[PDB]
Amino acid sequence: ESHEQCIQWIVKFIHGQHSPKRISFLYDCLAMAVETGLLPPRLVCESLINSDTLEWERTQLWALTFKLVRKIIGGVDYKGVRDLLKVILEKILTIPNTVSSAVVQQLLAAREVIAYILERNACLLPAYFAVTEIRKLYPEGKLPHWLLGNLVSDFVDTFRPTARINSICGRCSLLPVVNNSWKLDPATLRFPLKGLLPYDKDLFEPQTALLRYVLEQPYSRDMVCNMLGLNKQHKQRCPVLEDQLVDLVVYAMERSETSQLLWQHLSSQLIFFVLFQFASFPHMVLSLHQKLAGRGLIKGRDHLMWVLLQFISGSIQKNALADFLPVMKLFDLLYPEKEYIPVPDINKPQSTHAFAMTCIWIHLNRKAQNDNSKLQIPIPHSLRLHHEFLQQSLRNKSLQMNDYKIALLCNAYSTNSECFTLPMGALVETIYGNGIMRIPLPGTNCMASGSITPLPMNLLDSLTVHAKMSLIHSIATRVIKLAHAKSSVALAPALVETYSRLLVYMEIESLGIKGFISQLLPTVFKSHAWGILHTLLEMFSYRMHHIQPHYRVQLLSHLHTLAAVAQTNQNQLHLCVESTALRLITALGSSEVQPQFTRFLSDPKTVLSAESEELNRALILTLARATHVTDFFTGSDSIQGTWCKDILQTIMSFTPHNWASHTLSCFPGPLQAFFKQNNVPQESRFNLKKNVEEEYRKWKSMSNENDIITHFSMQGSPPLFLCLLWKMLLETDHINQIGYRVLERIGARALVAHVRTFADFLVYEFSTSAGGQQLNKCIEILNDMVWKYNIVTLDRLILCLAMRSHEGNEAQVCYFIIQLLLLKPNDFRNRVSDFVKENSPEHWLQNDWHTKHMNYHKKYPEKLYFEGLAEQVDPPVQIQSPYLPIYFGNVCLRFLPVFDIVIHRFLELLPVSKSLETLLDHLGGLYKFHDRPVTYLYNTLHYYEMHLRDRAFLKRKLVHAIIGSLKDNRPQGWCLSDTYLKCAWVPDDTYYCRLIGRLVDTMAGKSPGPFPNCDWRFNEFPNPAAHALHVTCVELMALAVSGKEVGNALLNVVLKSQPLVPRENITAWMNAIGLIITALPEPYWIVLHDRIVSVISSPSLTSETEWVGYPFRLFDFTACHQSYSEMSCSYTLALAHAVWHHSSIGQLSLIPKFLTEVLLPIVKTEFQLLYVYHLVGPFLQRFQQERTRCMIEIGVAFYDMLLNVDQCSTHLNYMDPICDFLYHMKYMFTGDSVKEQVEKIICNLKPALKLRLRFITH
Repeated sequence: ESHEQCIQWIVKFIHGQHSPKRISFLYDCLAMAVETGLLPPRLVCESLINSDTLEWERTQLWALTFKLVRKIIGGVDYKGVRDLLKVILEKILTIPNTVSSAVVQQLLAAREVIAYILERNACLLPAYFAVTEIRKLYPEGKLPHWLLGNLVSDFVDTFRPTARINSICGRCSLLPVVNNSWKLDPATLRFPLKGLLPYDKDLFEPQTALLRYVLEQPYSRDMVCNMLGLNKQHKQRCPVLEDQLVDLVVYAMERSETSQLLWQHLSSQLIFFVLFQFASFPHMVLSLHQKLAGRGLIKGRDHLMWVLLQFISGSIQKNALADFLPVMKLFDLLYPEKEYIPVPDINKPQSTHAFAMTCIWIHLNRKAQNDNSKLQIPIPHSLRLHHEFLQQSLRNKSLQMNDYKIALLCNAYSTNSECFTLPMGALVETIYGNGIMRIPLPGTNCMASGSITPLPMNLLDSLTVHAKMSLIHSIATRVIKLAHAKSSVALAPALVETYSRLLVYMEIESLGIKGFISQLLPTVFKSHAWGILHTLLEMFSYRMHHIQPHYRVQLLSHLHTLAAVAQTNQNQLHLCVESTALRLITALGSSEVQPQFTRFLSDPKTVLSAESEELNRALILTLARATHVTDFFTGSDSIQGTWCKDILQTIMSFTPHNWASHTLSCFPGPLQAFFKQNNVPQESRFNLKKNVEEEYRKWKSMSNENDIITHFSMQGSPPLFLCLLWKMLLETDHINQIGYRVLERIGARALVAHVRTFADFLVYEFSTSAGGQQLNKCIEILNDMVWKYNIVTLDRLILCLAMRSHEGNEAQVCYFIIQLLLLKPNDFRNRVSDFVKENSPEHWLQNDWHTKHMNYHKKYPEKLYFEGLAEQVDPPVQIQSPYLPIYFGNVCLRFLPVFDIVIHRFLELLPVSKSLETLLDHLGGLYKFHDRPVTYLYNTLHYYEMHLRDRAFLKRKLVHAIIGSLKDNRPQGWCLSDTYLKCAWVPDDTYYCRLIGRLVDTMAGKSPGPFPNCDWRFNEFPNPAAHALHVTCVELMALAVSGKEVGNALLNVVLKSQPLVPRENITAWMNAIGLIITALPEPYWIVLHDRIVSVISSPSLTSETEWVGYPFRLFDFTACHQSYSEMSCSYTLALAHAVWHHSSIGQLSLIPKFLTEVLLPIVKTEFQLLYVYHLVGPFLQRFQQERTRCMIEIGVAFYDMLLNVDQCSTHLNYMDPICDFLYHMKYMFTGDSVKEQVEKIICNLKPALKLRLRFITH
């Protein structure tokens, strides 16, 4: 209380005293009082500086006050000195630029006190606090105050080495592959930097190149939203995003001047941002008009008008007319001259593009007619032909489908109701088949509409977004009406194909794919149709390419509840649900399992199944593969604490099972530990044999009609009726009518358990049976039971065989059964040979698919209701169950996921490697119809690198069989390089240079292109970059060269003086190398540690040289003419930063162990210590967000290294940068966590270092 008042009174009396001598005397008395301890120095300093009467005008009074504070400022804690520095700088800032020359000499007192505070020898406060306040109150780009002078600039200049330590080399030139490192500030397009340090000038500018690259790539909508922080909560109205899209449009027109895919991508992309209120259409148009004005070069005018028409047609009703007026100004600038524009040729798709402006005028005029008067939009004088041609075409009653006139009418008259029913009717009646006769469908007693010709893809691309929404709404309404009507007539194949082709457009996501799962499927489910549901599920399985993971998981849950309830005890529906679920589980990505399963820990049973053990095992296999590829468990040896525990426990509580040793040995460690416990006892082979024999004897002794049916179909009895069947066919080779009746009453959902037990019974019987004639007889019986009698399907039988838990010889005979069943009979081989010969996988370019489908099904009919057994029973029984519509699938397409699983099991078991070669040779052509062959090859080689390490012939055979089976359907050079086709041998440096260069040119973007262009809407990869990365990885994996050699060669591409890799572009090569080596398995990217150790032991860092200044040249690769040693030292650091930038958190978890056990015992000099700080510095932020524990190890390792270097070295020349880095780390990342172990290390340091870091403990 009275301390502040008394000091203020004394100082104010001093202010009012006109005697400077008395002023000095009273200051001296106050100084003596502070010296003797009468008053707290912090309170005295605060009161003196915060005194209001103290003004710059009284120059002698100001100087004496600042002299007093300078004398007595040294007795304050560091936090106080920081606060007094804050208030002093605030007070100094009030000084104007120009002052009198007679008071300058007396105003230096502020400079004297600020210099004393900033002095490092005094160590009053940590220098990080001082630079933080200076940087906070002086932002980047502000000149220092003239009174302060160059002292502040030099002090800030002291911290650049720390800024370079905490910076990633070549960050602005690193680009990702679109599928927290790439986050940007929404307001300024700037990287989020930690702390207030003088970073490089390149980090203070927007990342326009990065944002443009992400925007240009297809399917980058979600990534852009994540990068810019758009939460989809309200109208963000992001100005930088709007400007980038406008510049992208300008650049597209620039390319158009002296491109169709880019224009389609723009029209497809910038619709979403405008529709979600992220950008404004009128503001976009005005900005585009202003930018394009005065430049000319007008050749992409038709494409730009096509882009604008999408909004003009799709949002005219829900927006005011005032927002679309500037389009007229855009026309005035973009279309010169007054001559009548000629009518283009209507036979080309570009005719729709050339009529875009006319359609815009029609929409605008119609919107003007609504709410008439006020304003009227007249016709331009140069659109008379375009208007008359449209009206004359409208007046025509008959319209043909050989031209694009109907597309022109739909695009122009999509708003007026009266002039739109006729073109819509003419467009939908060609696929609805309302008047034509009826066609047969595969199966028995199934008919559909006569339409077989769907709408062509190029015609669909010629329509507009609004027309496509109207078409898809009409199709959906007709489907719902048919579902409610309960009619036995199936939908037209043309309607189904057109719907599937329309569901690949992302602009209709509001009701295209969202309404397909949210509304249409539940409506058909409640309507109890079972015919449309089968059609939609088959459409999902065989005609869908790109679907978001959450939609896929949602349909997985819908499939599981559909199979669980609603009494879906039909063979066709049950098989369709099982096949769709198996494909959906298998096709899951590696980086999508955790984010899509983390939201279902509330009710895991929604996604997990209740009775399908095969589906549960498939989910477990996918989970193990994803966790292995993503390196999730690297660092943690316990499964508890992760999301997998709840899912695995729920699986074990639903379908308990065991795992084979060879299959379990490839699982990650936590999964192996989980399955070591939770082991379920299994049935004995003697017990199973005795039970089957006793039941079979009971079957002989029983003669009553009802007793057999009521006994062998009981629920809860052991599922061993298939074993009864098998035993009757090897004892008597005939089945009675009672057996057919039992099979009919068991049910599809109950026969699965019988198949499961039959597989184990089947394996045990071959194992204990004489080979030769008995083996040939017993495989002939199985062939008859599969094809001749139609008891079980081949795909389900092989899947159940491959999902068993046998060991050793039992596993060998189990896989030998699959071998014999697949190859020894001629049935499957003939079916696959025919299908591959006369079919093609490109379904989006075909028009006779139904005819080819009918031809195959007529040649090879499919039975799903025990038709063969029904006919072969001695009294011929007749079955008249209607067949659900079948449009796309067959046995060959259904077997594909089972064949992938079979390959994996054959790879797991060692003594059966020769069988896989024979399997691939005979049935390798079936991969022509695979959906993700390259991704499957990448996953298979990545997962089984250890097992395929010593077997290169099998690896090459697998790669060639999968890849070369599609060589007649894609352009040359799509996957493998020319050198590989001529050599496959030790690859040389040129091979790796060209391999990396292919990805570099693909990412850069070139007109010829290393890889051929493809329609990514119907491809497994969204962008060329992902395709290039995966094919490069697959080729490198298939190389018969050790992983260490491959990694060394890839590093040597940059780190050795080599042609074909020019300077001024080395960062792009480093980025490509980092991406490739990160995607490669562990033995490939482990050579980085060895290379770092080699540079650490280099004489460049080991030498006790007398360099003046900070050694900047060793850590920056963009330097002047460099010697070999310095060039290698800087290039290794840059390459390490590039690799670690693209690495996952599991891959980064090995750095603390590497520092602790490798670098620590060999770091003994200041240069090695600085090199380690440069290497591991910039990546502490990543550990802060995911793995907190690794921070503690890194911090103690750094202090241990500092202790070792201090003890070994006589003196240190760069104490200040080390001090600043440790202070920065403590105040930003680690904090107070490390205290006890820090004190022990600090106490043993030299007195100079102890004085420098006396504030770490506090």
